Amino acid sequence: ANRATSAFLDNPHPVGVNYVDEGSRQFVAVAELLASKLIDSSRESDESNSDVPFVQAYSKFADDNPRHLRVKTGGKMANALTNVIRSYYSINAPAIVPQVEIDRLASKATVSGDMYNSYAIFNSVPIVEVLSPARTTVSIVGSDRADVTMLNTGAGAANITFNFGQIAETVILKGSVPFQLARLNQPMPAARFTYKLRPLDGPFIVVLPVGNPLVISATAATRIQVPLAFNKALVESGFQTAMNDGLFDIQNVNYYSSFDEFIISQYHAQDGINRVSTCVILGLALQAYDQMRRALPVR
Amino acid sequence: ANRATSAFLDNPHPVGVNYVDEGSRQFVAVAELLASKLIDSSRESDESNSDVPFVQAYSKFADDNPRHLRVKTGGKMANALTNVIRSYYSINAPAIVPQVEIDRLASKATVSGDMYNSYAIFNSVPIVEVLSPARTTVSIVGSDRADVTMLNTGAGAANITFNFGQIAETVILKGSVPFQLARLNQPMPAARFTYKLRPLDGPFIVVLPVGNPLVISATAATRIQVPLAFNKALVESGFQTAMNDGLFDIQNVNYYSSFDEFIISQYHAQDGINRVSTCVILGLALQAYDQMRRALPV
Amino acid sequence: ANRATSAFLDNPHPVGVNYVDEGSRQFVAVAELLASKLIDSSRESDESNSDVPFVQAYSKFADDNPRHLRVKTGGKMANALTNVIRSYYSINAPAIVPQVEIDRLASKATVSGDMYNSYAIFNSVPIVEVLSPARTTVSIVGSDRADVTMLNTGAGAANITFNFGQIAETVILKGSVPFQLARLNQPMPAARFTYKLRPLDGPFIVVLPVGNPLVISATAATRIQVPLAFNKALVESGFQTAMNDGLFDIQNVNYYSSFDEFIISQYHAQDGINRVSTCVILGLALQAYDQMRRALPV
Amino acid sequence: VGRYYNPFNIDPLTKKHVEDRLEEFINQVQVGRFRNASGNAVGTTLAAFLR
Amino acid sequence: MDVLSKGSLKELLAHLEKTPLEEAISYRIGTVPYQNVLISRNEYYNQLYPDTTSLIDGVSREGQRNVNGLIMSIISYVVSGSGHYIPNIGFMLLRRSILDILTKHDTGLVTNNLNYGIIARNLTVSKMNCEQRKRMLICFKLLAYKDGNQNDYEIYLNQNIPLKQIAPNFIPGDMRTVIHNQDQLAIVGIPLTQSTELSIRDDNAKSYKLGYVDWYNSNSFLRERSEFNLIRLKDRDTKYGKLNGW
Repeated sequence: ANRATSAFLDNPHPVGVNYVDEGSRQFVAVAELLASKLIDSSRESDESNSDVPFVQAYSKFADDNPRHLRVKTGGKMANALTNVIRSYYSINAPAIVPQVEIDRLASKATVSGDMYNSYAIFNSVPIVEVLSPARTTVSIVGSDRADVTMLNTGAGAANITFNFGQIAETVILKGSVPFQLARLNQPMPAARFTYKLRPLDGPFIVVLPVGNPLVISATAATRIQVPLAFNKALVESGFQTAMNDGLFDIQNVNYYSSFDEFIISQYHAQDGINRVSTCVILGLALQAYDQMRRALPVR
Repeated sequence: ANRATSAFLDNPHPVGVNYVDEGSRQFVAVAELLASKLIDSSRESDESNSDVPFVQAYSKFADDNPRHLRVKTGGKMANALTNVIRSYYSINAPAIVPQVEIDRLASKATVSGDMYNSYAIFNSVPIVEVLSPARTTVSIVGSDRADVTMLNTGAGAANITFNFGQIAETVILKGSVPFQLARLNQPMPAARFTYKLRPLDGPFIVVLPVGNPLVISATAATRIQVPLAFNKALVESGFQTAMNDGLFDIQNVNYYSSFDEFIISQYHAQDGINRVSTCVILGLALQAYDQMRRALPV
Repeated sequence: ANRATSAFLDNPHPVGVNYVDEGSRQFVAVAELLASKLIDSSRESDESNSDVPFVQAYSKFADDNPRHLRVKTGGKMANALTNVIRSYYSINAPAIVPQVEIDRLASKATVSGDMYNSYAIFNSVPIVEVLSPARTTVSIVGSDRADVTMLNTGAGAANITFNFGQIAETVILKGSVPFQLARLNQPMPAARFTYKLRPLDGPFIVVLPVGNPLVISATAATRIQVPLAFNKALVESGFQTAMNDGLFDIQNVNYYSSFDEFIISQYHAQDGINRVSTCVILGLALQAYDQMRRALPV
Repeated sequence: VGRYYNPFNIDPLTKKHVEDRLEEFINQVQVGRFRNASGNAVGTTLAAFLR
Repeated sequence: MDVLSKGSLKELLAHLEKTPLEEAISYRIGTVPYQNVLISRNEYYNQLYPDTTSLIDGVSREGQRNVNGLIMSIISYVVSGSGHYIPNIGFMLLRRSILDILTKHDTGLVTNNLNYGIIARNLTVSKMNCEQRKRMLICFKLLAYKDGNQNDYEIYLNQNIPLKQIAPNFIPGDMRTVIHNQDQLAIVGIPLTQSTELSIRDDNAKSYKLGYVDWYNSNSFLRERSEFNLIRLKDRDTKYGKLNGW
């Protein structure tokens, strides 16, 4: 038997275990709120041709007044947020932010630190394993939509089993040509183009007739609890900024093309429940990091 | 001759025929307006450290004062919204919402029921049929970006016919290596990497040489009239939520990975205009469903 | 030796050199601001059961009162915005909007017109060239996520060189099976599923074993300076509308499936910095064109 | 650019006192018993002055 | 700076009648016209900004000694404000006005063999705005009617459809057309922040724009001091020595 699996699900590195208490989550919540006001004030300043709205917003965020010849970098709040983001990503990242700093910045605004008000839908498709007989070839490509190319070289029809884990809520399979798919110890229905499957049903067997290759396009949707201020578009941009800025360069860590793949990969691991809670906080922090950096740019 | 067809264009299922009249369209519009204000009041309450904005918004939506030790489901409007969404998806689904209830909920706000004021661009790539001669292999994979794998094991060059339908407005073809494409009874141009075509121009013939596989990536844009409040990002979120919540489970219905595929497949089937009219109403209802469920999980 | 190149990077056409001064930039920023107000006013008019908010917004935008019998087109500001979009795309566009018209339209609202106070991330992956030896097949498919399919048919393992240009910030490579990649004049590490690279590091060599094909999926991120009002969701939708409306129908021009591919392709041309500034202005213009046309369809 | 505490602990956004239970608290004082075990006007007098 | 502020065909033609050819030409060598160069724009980029030099930039460049060179210098002055370096033009030509060089036969210059398509390519008409193209077509039409090559002007316009749309609607012989013309040919004018533009043409054009407000007030006294007791150069009486090389 030959085995294939999704590339992004391999070896999820551990996440940080620091700044996950009530005070720290409050600080990240405050950072997102003040970063959002920084972006809005910059727009209000530009349509109004006055620097007053931006100066006031920066003063709340950085606890200091902007001065010429000094680069506006966000002050102590930006420094704490950047180092905290590193700590969330990996367990090898240091913890160098004192508690008195977290408490001071958390008090700057009165917002709730609860990170489970709402939910979000994540599109990464988890393919844990695909097992095929000896005379068959299977290739898995993609994370937002997985294309599984299967070729049968032997004389007889082959049976290929699909495992989608137990985390995803729905998986939709579409084939280039109609194909047969059924659960274990179940009769195989007529060949169809699409299937809607619940991954908890069990391994799924697909008959691969000898001849032209069969390609299956997989789409999955999973629901993760997130704070009501969670915006997926901002989080993805913040994830790319952090990767480009070089603050995800830690020893013995994995790298992902999006925050979607990062959160799903951590979910599909041992003690995956606890990792997802830390990753959600990191997502909101990445939202704050994105908005702050766009408001105060560097070349 | 071998025929290749897109997976999501095969056998669309009938859509609902209820909750289409003017009063019903007002209800969907009011639900979208009230649900949006609910999520804004959620943000404002957090910033201002007071629950007054949320209490006012929820009272308007659910016709009930929020109380502790309650699930905060959403009231009659949430139940009406959920049952109406089921009705649109299939003609088999029951219509269990009385008309008097819909009109009463439609009176909570003064908005127009017009659903064709604005437009939206939908990105699904319709490939109705790809016709190839013998000794050649053709495979079609993908919906948002369709990749067509093409191999010629014959002695000479082959002509392969593409048919993108009539609904789509523009189609852009990008090849792995430069290739040759022209309409029927037209001279073949020089090898080029990219082509821009109007699908109404007719079937397109592509010359496949004998050497190495040719892969053609296709992107299409289609315009569908929608209300001005339409938001594609929010509609997609609602579509995945309704599917996960089990609002689309019924006998004899096709299942699609996105609202993009749903509306385009419904367009290409017989009696296309009326189906898209109902699908657009489902989009606004799905948009309202996403915001109300994200504000009030249950 | 064979060469493989991404389709969307081939032969970028020269962009327009007009309407890129401070006065013209202010006009584009003014158009975006007033187009946004036009959309919000339509929503307010529907909610308030009145036409006063929309009449004020349309009058400011078009310098004329709305009329029931006449069609709502946007007036001279719509025509100027349409024409500058054509001029931005190609150097062969007429560029027939007078300077006096632009100055009078930029005086309606107060904006800085600065297109360098923020940034945005563009996800197109540039693969300038892939060098492969004999008895090897390489195919590249995709622009937002590039899949490189490699087949080895020779006696031994082959060395395949990847060149990702010198502009993209980071590149992440994920293979179907673990594989080996290293920079020039460097030892090869153990087989791994993922690789994070800087294109400035240099050409990368990938060892391809004899046997099953190896597929490498590529994802890249690039940072480009954009105005603070830049919205990628609106820019991409406006790009599709302009293509459907025929604003880019000019002789001797290339075509792209998205605005992301357009800007990255122009970045990678000879002296691509010359074109990025003009491409960003076109994006902001396409943002205003989207919001205006959705409010006032034609 | 400066900052100053709003007089009398009133939030301009809410247009009321910072404490959201002031009406309930005043009524609690009115129906309370203070300084004596028997009835007195301490609760009622303080409620009138507070209002 | 004065030639760029003229916003009517009447004012532009009046200026050319008053201005001698000396201010159309320049006495500075400059550099080669067409060349790929890297320029420093530190307001935006740390790296050097690529650009191509041309004859439309308000900077002097080397020009050959022929009628084509003289015509190119005149048009560049009209559409950009600065001319070119043509060595040793001669007193007789420098004392004549720009309009007489374009529209009169007594200057001693032959212009019957001018090719309009080549001049537009050499002047880089592609990188011109609407106002500059109109001014170039005014100079072309004046030369066309002077030598009788009115047909060639129409052939050139037919080959370039975008230029045909914005072509001037005046006949050089007639005066009713000039009086009733409604074109807007102003390039510089009183309104812009003291900032730097990326392109050479855009930066130089903005320099003229920012300096026009100051030039509006300071030129009056400084000019009058220069020619307080000076004989006008335009059409200066002389012994009519010779015209060499033409």
